[PDB]
Amino acid sequence: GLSDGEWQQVLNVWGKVEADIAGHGQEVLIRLFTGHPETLEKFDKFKHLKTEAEMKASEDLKKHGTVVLTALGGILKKKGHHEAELKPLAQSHATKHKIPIKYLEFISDAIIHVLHSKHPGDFGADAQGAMTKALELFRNDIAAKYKELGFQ
Ligand code: HEM
Repeated sequence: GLSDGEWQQVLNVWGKVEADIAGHGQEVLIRLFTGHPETLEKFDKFKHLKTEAEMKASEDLKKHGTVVLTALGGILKKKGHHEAELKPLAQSHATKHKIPIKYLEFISDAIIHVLHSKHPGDFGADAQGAMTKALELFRNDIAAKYKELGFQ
């Protein structure tokens, strides 16, 4: 649960992402894969990437970063009223992709890391607080659907 002022911070931060969605999405995925190599094994279409240079050169990885961040941005713009947008993603990630909730924690922290890396000194303490709370709400509502499905 976020206040109006917190949602305003989230959507202000998101404007930074929307100016270069593919570059942000690329770096989020590279941070996830290099920090947590077990996550790469969930992607049949990326498991061939062995080095970070290959990851950086991959146009399909940048494409997938755009897909991921476009979906997240659509959810965030709902300011918590995201049941319809979140349900299919929870269902596909539990039943088809088999993504443990831990990996959604990993990607949440990776988003925070990338924002500081690309906007150093321009991602203030209030903005980090609000973004973190928004990613926690997203993860928590996915977790409720995972529990319904019995997925661990
Ligand atoms: C911010 C969180 C994330 C968002 C918004 C997101 C969004 C999406 C979207 C929109 C798709 C395509 C449609 C679908 O299959 O439902 C997708 C596919 C996928 N997601 Fe996620 N995702 C997230 C986190 C992750 C994480 C943490 C993992 C794994 C570590 C992951 C693994 C996958 C895989 C395996 C696919 C299928 C890729 C394919 O082969 O083309 N997702 N995701």
